[PDB]
Amino acid sequence: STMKFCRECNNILYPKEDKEQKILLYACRNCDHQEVADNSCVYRNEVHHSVSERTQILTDVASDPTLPRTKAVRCSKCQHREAVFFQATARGEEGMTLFFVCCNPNCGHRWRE
Amino acid sequence: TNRSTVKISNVPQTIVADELLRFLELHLGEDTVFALEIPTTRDNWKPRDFARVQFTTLEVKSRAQLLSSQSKLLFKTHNLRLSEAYDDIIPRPVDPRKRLDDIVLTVGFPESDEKRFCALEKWDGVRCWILTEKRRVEFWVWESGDCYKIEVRFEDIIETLSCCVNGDASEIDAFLLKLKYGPKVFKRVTDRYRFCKEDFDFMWIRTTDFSGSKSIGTSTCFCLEVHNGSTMLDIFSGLPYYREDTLSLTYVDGKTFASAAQIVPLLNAAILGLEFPYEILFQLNALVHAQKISLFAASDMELIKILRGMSLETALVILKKLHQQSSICYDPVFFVKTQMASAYKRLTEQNIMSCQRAYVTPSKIYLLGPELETANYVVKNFAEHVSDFMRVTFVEEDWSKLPANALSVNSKEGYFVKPSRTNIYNRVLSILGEGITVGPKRFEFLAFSASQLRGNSVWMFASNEKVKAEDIREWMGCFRKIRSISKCAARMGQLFSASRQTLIVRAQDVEQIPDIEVTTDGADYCFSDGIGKISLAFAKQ
Amino acid sequence: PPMDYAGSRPRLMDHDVTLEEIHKFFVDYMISDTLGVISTAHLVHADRDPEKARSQKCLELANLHSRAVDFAKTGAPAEMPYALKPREFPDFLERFEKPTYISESVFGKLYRAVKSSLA
Amino acid sequence: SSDLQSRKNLTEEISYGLREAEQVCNKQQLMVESWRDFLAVNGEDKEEDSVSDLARFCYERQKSATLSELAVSAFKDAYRDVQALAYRYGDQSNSF
Ligand SMILES: [Zn+2]
Ligand SMILES: [Zn+2]
Repeated sequence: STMKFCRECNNILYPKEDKEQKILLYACRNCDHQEVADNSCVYRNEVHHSVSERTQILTDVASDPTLPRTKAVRCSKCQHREAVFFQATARGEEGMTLFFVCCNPNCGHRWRE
Repeated sequence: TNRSTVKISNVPQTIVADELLRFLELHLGEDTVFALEIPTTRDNWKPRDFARVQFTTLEVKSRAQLLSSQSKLLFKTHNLRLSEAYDDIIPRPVDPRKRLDDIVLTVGFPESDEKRFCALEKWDGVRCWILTEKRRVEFWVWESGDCYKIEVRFEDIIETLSCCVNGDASEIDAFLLKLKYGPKVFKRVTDRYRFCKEDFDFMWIRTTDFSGSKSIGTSTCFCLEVHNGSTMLDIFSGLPYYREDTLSLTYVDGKTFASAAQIVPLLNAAILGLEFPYEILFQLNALVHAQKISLFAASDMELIKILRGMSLETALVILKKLHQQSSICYDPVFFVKTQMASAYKRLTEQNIMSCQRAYVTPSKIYLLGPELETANYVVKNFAEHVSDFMRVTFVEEDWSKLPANALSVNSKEGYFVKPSRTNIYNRVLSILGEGITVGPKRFEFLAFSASQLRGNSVWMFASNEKVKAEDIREWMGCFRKIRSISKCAARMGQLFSASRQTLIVRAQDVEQIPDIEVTTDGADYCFSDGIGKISLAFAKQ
Repeated sequence: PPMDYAGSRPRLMDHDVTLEEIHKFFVDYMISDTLGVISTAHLVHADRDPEKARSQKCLELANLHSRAVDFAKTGAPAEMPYALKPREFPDFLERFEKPTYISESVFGKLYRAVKSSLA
Repeated sequence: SSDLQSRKNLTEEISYGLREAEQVCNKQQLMVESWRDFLAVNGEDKEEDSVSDLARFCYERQKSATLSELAVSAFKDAYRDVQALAYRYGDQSNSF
């Protein structure tokens, strides 16, 4: 996806490989001009998943899933059974630890497993 | 009749604090209401069905109660019912005489044997409230904008004395407050249903000393500069153990005794500049910490010159004799003028060791001294540096357990509640990190036992050229294998229980035998947790 | 049947101890330390309601007590709820400042008997 | 309302209730997998950035359907209390 124009006729260069040369070269089909390639990179693309242009708003693609909610646990500060549970790592601990977030709009309490 | 705060039973939900305040001031006297607060279930828009009102004077409260009993209070077709409240909105004394404004506050200690008082730091325009019901006295000090609250309980003050500053024996312009324990220190931090009549919309969090020179930490007495106050004697007569005698003091220039270090009440080492022994210096410092001999009375050149050249045993005997008396000694030099191997065998026979015990408080530090107690396993192989071991515990000013509110007070910031560490938390961390420097020694953290964790106590060992704290720590074992903070500390402090010595067992007489484990219903149940086997010959040995 | 003895998941760090996290753990043990109040609350609640040690409140108190007694080994706070505090004390307590209520359980009978014997 | 003062109090109360409901909806919108690092009990320095962007929450809610449904549910739950104020500020003789 790297396009460059040769200095002679200002036309697009096509990458090619020569077994004898054992080096990357660029030569356009308009003039018999060959230049030494740089950085040895013929394709560089940042991976993106935005293949559905102008369609992700009307149709719910669910790119960011909602966290699950459970009613078995009971909050400490308030007697509310609804909470949000998820797995995340601690500041320096190793592994995944279950976390809880209270769903009461007036409580705002979070605790670990 | 104890307090002036009254709880109103039923009020209309549509009203605001201003309307109720206007109604009360119309029915009662003008501006006779101090604090009016209506609790809200929500943040600022859902008030409750009741309210609490604090009156300025008890007579207004009695009149309001009489009006309520006669059903003469009708505010928006609602009959207000008045009842007693559990607590006051603002801890403010009812008596206007107790409230003292714009008075000079100074701290110090009885530096000289005679009636001489040394002033460390003087604060002007402080506020003093005497709360008889709460059995405490509040001092509000404004320093660099933010104000601080100093609370002195009745138990803290051991005796009350009255003095004069103008120089007239008949006049009484000062009051000495001999404090045994340190005072609590607070700090101020930064409306539709709260009138409050003033700017009391803040909170108090416990903090360390705010003085630059740490005058409060090194001062065991408080002096209240006041006017003639002929009628003030009756108010000051309520303080416990009041002396009905007239005494005069003399101000002494004692601004030299100012330490910027965290550990305030310790003596300066550069003043000595000699080869003074560590044990005698520690005993003298512990005596100074106790309410026996003042700092300036023990910092004189004559006393240290006398104590420098003398037999060690007689010096220790006279020091413990001076410490044993309950009465305060003003001139220890006159007292000491008028007055005039085994550790290893004790360890082997009953494990008797003299362990130094230290108490760390937010205001100051208390040294108990070489108290005899039982011995652990570490001192068995480290019986040379007995004085290097020091037991350090963290308590409050009254030597009680630190409350949870004094460390990491909760606060709601943002969406969730995030705790905010107090200055006492940082002070404890700094003490654990830097360590305690007593005389020609510096104590570092070794470990804490399982029992000491509950008691908020820890062991500290002074590093020496032959052996350091890290040397002992690595001699005990390698704890890097443990990846759990609690588990590693528990294992490191596990080998500190008292035990009796016996013969040494080599590493070649060992064996590995399989254990038993059964898993039923998806539960791991192990029978062999700490069981073992022993022979009869080994048991006899 | 007895309660389950399954403890909390251990917390393993990705690096060695730098001698500061142990200090942080020691200082943080002073806060969120409800070992002594859980037993008193459980005793008061058992004294108050009938069929003691059978309701879910007593089971929750026992679970909290187990989690608090496991705090010394595993760094898991007990998280004592505010609504579970007793707020009332029987006659056989030294908290004279706190409100004292008359107890009619076996402990109250023992206290009445010992008071009558000493008087 | 009985008088003008009651009407003013009701208006202020409604405004504060609507503000509280909006804040509740903003808090509820965070219950997604993208904020699991912020919702955990740790040390995050981006606490102020979550509350500084007030106008971005509306744009995010309008673009996402799941976020819109969550915000609607939270708004109804918070607005039940606001609707409850009519009984406090309403007379018994009111025809409605
Ligand atoms: Zn070309
Ligand atoms: Zn909750």
